Amino acid sequence: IETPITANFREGLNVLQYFISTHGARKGLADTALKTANSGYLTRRLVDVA
Amino acid sequence: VYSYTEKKRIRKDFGKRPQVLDVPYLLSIQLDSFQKFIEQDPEGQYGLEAAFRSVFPIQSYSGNSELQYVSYRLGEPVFDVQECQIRGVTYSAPLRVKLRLVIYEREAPEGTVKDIKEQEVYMGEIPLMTDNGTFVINGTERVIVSQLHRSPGVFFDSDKGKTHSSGKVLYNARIIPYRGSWLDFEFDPKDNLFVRIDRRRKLPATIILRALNYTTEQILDLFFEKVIFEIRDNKLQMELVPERLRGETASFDIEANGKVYVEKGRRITARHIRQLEKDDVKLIEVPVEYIAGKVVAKDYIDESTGELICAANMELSLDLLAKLSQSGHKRIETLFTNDLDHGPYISETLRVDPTNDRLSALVEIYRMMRPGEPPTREAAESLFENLFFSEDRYDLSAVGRMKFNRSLLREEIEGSGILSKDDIIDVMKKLIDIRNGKGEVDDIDHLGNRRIRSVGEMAENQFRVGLVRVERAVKERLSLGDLDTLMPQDMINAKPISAAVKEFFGSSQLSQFMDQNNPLSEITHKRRISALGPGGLTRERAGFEVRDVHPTHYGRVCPIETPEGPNIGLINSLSVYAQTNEYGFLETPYRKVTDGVVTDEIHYLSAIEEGNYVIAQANSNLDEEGHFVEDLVTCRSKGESSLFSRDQVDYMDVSTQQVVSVGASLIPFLEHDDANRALMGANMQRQAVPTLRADKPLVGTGMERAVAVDSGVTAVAKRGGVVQYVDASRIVIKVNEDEMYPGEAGIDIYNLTKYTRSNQNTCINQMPCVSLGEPVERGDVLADGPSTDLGELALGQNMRVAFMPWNGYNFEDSILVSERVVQEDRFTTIHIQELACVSRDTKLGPEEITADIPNVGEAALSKLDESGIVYIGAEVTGGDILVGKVTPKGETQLTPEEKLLRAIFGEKASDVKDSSLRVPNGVSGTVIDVQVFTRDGVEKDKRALEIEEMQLKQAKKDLSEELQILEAGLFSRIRAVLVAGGVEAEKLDKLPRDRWLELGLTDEEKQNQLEQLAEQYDELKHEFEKKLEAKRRKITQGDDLAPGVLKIVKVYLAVKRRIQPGDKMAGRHGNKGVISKINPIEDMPYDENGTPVDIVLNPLGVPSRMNIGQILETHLGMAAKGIGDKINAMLKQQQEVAKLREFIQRAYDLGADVRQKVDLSTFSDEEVMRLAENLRKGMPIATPVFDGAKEAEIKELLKLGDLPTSGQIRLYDGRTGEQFERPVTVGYMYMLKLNHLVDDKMHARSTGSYSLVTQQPLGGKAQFGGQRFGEMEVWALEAYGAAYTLQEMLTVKSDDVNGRTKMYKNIVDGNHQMEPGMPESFNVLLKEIRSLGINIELEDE
Amino acid sequence: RVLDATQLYLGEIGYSPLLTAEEEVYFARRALRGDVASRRRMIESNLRLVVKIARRYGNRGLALLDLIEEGNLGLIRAVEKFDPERGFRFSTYATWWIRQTIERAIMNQTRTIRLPIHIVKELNVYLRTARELSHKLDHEPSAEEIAEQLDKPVDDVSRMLRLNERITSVDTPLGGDSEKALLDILADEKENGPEDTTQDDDMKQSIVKWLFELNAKQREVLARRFGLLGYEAATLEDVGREIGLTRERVRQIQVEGLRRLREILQTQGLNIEALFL
Amino acid sequence: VPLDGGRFATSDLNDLYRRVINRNNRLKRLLDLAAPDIIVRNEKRMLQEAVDALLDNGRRGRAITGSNKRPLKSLADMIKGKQGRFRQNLLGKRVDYSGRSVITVGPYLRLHQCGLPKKMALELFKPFIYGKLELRGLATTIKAAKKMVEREEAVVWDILDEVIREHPVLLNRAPTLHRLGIQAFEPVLIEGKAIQLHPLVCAAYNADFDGDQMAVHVPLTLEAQLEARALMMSTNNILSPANGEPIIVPS
DNA sequence: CACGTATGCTATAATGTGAGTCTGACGCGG
DNA sequence: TCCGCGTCAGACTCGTAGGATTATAGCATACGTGAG
RNA sequence: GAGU
Ligand SMILES: Nc1ccn([C@@H]2O[C@H](COP(=O)(O)OP(=O)(O)OP(=O)(O)O)[C@@H](O)[C@H]2O)c(=O)n1
Ligand SMILES: [Mg+2]
Repeated sequence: IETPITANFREGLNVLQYFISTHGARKGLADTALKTANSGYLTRRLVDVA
Repeated sequence: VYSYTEKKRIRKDFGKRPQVLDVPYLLSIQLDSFQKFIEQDPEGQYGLEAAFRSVFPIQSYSGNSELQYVSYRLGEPVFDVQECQIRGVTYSAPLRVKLRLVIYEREAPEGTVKDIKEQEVYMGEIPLMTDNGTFVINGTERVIVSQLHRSPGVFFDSDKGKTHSSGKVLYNARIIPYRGSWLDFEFDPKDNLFVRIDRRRKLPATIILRALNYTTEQILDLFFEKVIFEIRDNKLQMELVPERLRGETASFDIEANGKVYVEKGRRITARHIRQLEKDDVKLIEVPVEYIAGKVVAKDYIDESTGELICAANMELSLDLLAKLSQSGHKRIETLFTNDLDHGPYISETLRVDPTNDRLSALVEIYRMMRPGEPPTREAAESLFENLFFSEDRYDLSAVGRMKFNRSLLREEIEGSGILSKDDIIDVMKKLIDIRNGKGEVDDIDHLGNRRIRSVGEMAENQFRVGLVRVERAVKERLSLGDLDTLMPQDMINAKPISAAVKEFFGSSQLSQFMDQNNPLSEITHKRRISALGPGGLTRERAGFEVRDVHPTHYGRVCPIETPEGPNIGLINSLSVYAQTNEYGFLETPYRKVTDGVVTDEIHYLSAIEEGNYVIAQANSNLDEEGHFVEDLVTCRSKGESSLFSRDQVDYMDVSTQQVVSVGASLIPFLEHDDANRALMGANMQRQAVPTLRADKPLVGTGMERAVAVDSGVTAVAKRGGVVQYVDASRIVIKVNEDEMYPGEAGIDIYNLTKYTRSNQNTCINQMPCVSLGEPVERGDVLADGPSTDLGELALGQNMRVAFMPWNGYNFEDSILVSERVVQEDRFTTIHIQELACVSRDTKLGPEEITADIPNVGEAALSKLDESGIVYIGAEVTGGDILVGKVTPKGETQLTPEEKLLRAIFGEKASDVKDSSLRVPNGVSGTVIDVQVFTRDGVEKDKRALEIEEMQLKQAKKDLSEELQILEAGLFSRIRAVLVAGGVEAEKLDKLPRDRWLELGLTDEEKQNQLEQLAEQYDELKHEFEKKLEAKRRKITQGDDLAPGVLKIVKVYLAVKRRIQPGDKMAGRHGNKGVISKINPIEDMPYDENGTPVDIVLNPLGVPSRMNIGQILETHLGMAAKGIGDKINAMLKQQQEVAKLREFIQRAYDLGADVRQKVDLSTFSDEEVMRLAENLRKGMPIATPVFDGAKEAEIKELLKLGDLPTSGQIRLYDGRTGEQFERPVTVGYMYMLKLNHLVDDKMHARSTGSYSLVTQQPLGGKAQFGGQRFGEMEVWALEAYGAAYTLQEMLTVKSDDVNGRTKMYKNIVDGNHQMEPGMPESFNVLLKEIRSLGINIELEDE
Repeated sequence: RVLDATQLYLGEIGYSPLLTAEEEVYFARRALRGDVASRRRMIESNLRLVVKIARRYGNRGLALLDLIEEGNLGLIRAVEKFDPERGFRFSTYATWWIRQTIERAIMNQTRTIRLPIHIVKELNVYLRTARELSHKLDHEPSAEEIAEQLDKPVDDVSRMLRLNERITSVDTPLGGDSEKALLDILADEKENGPEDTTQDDDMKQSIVKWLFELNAKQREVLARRFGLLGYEAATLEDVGREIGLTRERVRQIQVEGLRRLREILQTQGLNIEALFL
Repeated sequence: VPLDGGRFATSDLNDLYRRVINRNNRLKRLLDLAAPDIIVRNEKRMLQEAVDALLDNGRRGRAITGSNKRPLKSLADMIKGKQGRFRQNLLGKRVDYSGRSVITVGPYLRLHQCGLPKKMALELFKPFIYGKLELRGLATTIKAAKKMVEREEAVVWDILDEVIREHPVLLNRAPTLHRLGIQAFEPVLIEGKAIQLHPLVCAAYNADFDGDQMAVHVPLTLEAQLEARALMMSTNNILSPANGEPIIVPS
């Protein structure tokens, strides 16, 4: 994102900085649910081969 | 100006931004939507009216007979919600519909003068929504969740690469109706326009125009701009339009008049263009060579022969030009196609098009959908017309037509549901415009293109399906039967419609058990939006783009509330102020800014409307009753945010809260919390189990009260007035004359729901808030629901918390709790569990519910009474029998041992088994209630009969007290009317009230009032009779159960669960923990004052977590309690009302720029001491979301409590007595006990039952299951050495049948030897491969 | 790319001749006399009729093709038992046969547990009655309400509606997603847990030791009656076949063996301990 | 099989076998009847469709939908998928003498120990109790031993304490990414329902006590006990098998 | 002989069908 | 080489619920086994 | 629907 969050958690984000934070946060969480699968699928391909 | 229930306890507000609009009804969506479905509208096609007019009138295939719809009516519900929940039936109203069978003569042309038969037929019961927003389906409370789908209309999208490593952007249009086949247009790498009907095989786009009767020349005139070529004398000339060239390179020397403008081989800039245009250039001489390649527009023929020299859309040559000249044509219309802006797409698509005329095109379309089947002309016209041009099979809907027309830049919103020939061409035009470079692609994730379908739309659709199934049956029977004997009801079946609707409200994915852990869980569940289920996305289909936060989500959807799971991003909580537009798009309130001054005029803007205006931020500073303080205001438009001047500003955010959803709004210092942690915080608040004592939150936001009231779990006063009678069961209020209607008796009765089972087997208990003889207004809380304090929402319990390590007892989020928490029964929770015992009828014979049970101790039978049912109040533990049941065991061929054993004790107890319902193992509770459902013909149990005696007499008492309080209240009014113009005070009281039918006065308005009160008295007199007969009938009524089932006994256990190691606890900043140890009071860190801390949480689970909200909550919580401790001290010493008033006013009016004013004074002394008594257990404070308390305000509040500004205190170790070496942060964190109790998690198994085919042990604690030893877990043993441990796990522990028993015997024999075998799964695998016809043999050594 | 079994077959039927009245008469007379071609042409020409009724008989049990084939069986019997001497048309007579064979097949094949036509026909009347009740009673028919209308036994109505209960798939995963199939919930019931099987082992082993703990003439009479040591479980009177040959002395000695064994269970530590069991 | 409700429940293979038999027998009939060839052909197509559905449904085009609309599970489907029989019932399984519960800290423990709830351990070591009970002659037989455990008699606790002595138990956490996701410990009987885990091994399990749970498994044979104590013991698996640096370290 | 189950015949003429779509990455075959 | 088709899609946990959905003619002789 |  081109606009960074200037504030910190002690300061408190404003509505716009918090809404902008959301994107990164949720992509992180979705990444753990969905990508774990490809990581894990690689473990399993490796194990079968060796 | 504060309400009565707020006078009892006021929350201090640190908010500074005045709320111009209050939080709306939160369960608006469910109620409005379903209300539209059942709502009787003559015109406005909504729910049923629409459904009937859409399908009906249904006319026969012969055309003699037709069935037409008149009107419908819902019968009143057979059973109330209560009886439905107990009995396990759907709460529904019978649907009775008036229908008219009209018949035509075949001999007369269309003579309707034969037979008109009109009757009211039953078509199903429709489930009704409760006033709360729920449906009771088979005695279970369920909520149907709104859906989010792609809006009907048009969408222009584009594969951004994907296909062809060429990397070509292929543009496409998709026309999506509400009902019908999809119409796709798409480009090919070679720039040929294609049509996919119903995403079938590809066809050239021009073919569809031929089907709509377009000649070749007409098609070209539609997409292409024409160019005129005049052939004068011998030189070639063409009619020039000054711009057309524009950004082209001049291929010839362009000479105008006599003078050369362009140089040959140079690019024509803006100067050349304006020079040519101003000179008025209309002819330019050109070389003959330039036309080689130009496309002719029309058919040009030789006027002499009358044969076609060149067909339309044909590439010209030097020789065709020559032939054209000599024939006698000195004007040639050619197509304009200059790459770049004007592409020849349709020109090239016509050359790919194999079809010629209309018929040839219709045949090819027909052959695509129905490949093989020979064409007929009638068939191809019928099919094509029935695709997109039939009113019955195609319907864009109002929203489809509206979004369609706006996408094609029309003026008119409303129009036909069927596609016009002009529609299709306009869509193709826009597609091609987008390919050229003028015009843009629509965004699918944009909320302007995602529409909301709540309940009523969805009930409507299922109901239409039911009608369609019926239409086939009806039309079929109208044609076959004689018309005159046959009435309409023998043709209609109710079972199809009932089945369609039953499947929606019961089988559907969106119909789910209400999440009833707590009020917030319920309210948030009912405002859920799901992109999943039918007509939506799938988890497989769902990408990464849809899931992420879209810019338009601002003010409409919560960015921070979504399941952390596979459903991440598909399920969305609605924002606070968000609402559905008439078409079903989401919209958000905004304050209109006029001439720089910010009005209170409020406009709800849709996703698409929002893009157009510049909207200032809510935090933007307004200047005292006019414009913005600051010159450059921070605003957002075109979906992006920056500084603007004041004159540019159009609008502003209504509240700072409108971005956030309900659940996240309840998080105090959200502003200081990481969005991830905050998400799980809002998610865990829904998991909070209500404790025995519902404790308010010290650090709140203000949404607390809104949520408790709107949830419906609280009893709220409609009429108000003074409370006549409180009871732990009921509240009767006497209404005030100003709201009290003069017709019916003005006494409201709210019956409170006592200790009832939830869907999650939590406890639902309503307690009375108000005292006897308390004055109340409309919208005051009369009784608290389960997790609500005086009107506010109370999900858990606030506690003295200290952040510091203990001896590893708070290692990784592990929680150290004081024994005092357990003693005070805080986080003690009530679980009401419902166990059923079913008496079925088997092939051998009916099962008996006698106390007479073979082989049972007197200890066990002590607790069962005559019928075989446990007593009310009886404490029970695992293995105790609750309802005794025995099953007929026919052909009981015993093993010789059993013959001997049954001979020894002589306890033959006959041919009967033991199938008794007994308490599940390890669960232990008190029986609170028992219910018996019997069939109608079967003779009642003695216990069932005494239950009905109680219900009958209790019913009689209830109704009797109704008529008595209503008659007393009614004559109390007649007494006041009679005094009006007839003083008889003492004289009227002496004669009996029963002989007051004679009493009147002179004929005025007051005599008419006496008549109203007398007609009501008698109305109530008969009403009481028919009510009592209804009650008596329902109590005697025998219930229709499942086939096979003779009777059912439901036992309700009340379990008190204590907090204990393993139990899961969390805060509201997503901060979880499992309790590790309960520390003795002596051991816990204590203050200088000697007061021990309740909970010891680990410091190290904060800076990494980046939820700083919990620390601010703790500092403010201590400050809140600081002031509560001062008020507690002043109340203990009585002191002066004047002095308390002083301190409390200085306290409420502390904050730097506090919005909330509290001019204490007006409070009467009695109101002030009731208020202080509530403020004593800590002054409750509200920190709005994004407009919360500042650090400096919290430190200022701490100084008012004489607590430290650091909010760190000196602590002493309970064990040693020595001080901790540095100050520790202590304060009050509001904590929640989640549903995840170790009591219902801990599971262990040695040996148990085994699976049917695979012979492996079952899964799950309910089935007494072994833990699954998965591939992952196997590999671990493989990495190690552990070969015997692995084989064990594969063989004697799972399948190996012989092996497991043999090794069990060895382990009791103490041999610890395996003796392995063959896992039964493998034997099956072999059989399954041989079933495929593959010989798979074991080859021996 | 015509791959579909159905569309291929319907293509083949369309490619047939349509028969007239005089043509039906000529072929029908030849057909009954036993013409090969006449039978084939009458069948092939009237396949369209099967389909028209077969298309209006779907979504009830079998598939369109399935109903089309069984319907064709009706056509064959129709051609076999057609009377061309009667002036009345073939289409009219065939319709009966096609509907008969389709319905009969739909009543048998559809239901996994095969239900007899006798019960199915009774069921029909119960359900038709339920429909008329439902139209007037806004609620649904009770078993007793249906029984009242047909003047029949409540128990008989209940047995019938129980047989209506259609079968649940074991292999189908239930929890909305394909999570756990019903198979893996449902345990092998006939099969005892190893705990229960081992308990029987302990009892059976103790008995052998208990037979060599009493009297020689007390374990011989007691064991061979119950069929513990012997081959057949005899009665007090039947123990006379061996050597006992008594009725009173067998009954005194049977109970004498059990009385001394009751004290052997009171001393080892069972009796009332193993009475609950 | 009959469900409790009186209803029956069956495999979809039964529906596919019934398809095949009906059409095959109808083909026998139409051959006995000398049917015209168009109809014979239709029946032969339908027969091949039914067998192909029975072997592998969905490969030959549109799979045959049963009752819900879901395609019938065919023979090949029971072998093939991850869910088939290979991955589900054969390369990993459900296991006896297995339990689970929430984990919580045991900072008092030494590295080779773990807190095992009393009631959990009672159940997992049931055969081992039965065995010692009969060798002490406290239990006359197995059913009496079972009833003594059911009654949870005071002498039974003393016997259970004696069995668990020097007997290793496997703790497992999902997901098991590497071998240290299973470790053996000597159990310590504890009052309460939560498993107590040694902090230093929390690293290998990636165990944080905010509600995580663990599987417990009992190595039965002498060989399995020895492989647990020697190879899989916490103390003996200090270094990561991935890199030289150890995993079991304070944090 | 009754009971349970099955194969039989009915005669106005009627004779052509009919869900859900959009995942994405890779590796061969036509 | 351009492009339709088929093959995968991480591991364990618990909780559910619905049984729901549906229609079919009626009656006489024939075929076959079981009970008294 | 939730659990990691
Ligand atoms: N969907 C999930 C969630 C969690 N886990 C496992 O559970 C662990 C803990 O998950 P979580 O509690 O969400 O993360 P922590 O790192 O403990 O952070 P916190 O609890 O503070 O949020 C992860 O490391 C992972 O091994 C998983 O496999 N799949
Ligand atoms: Mg965790």
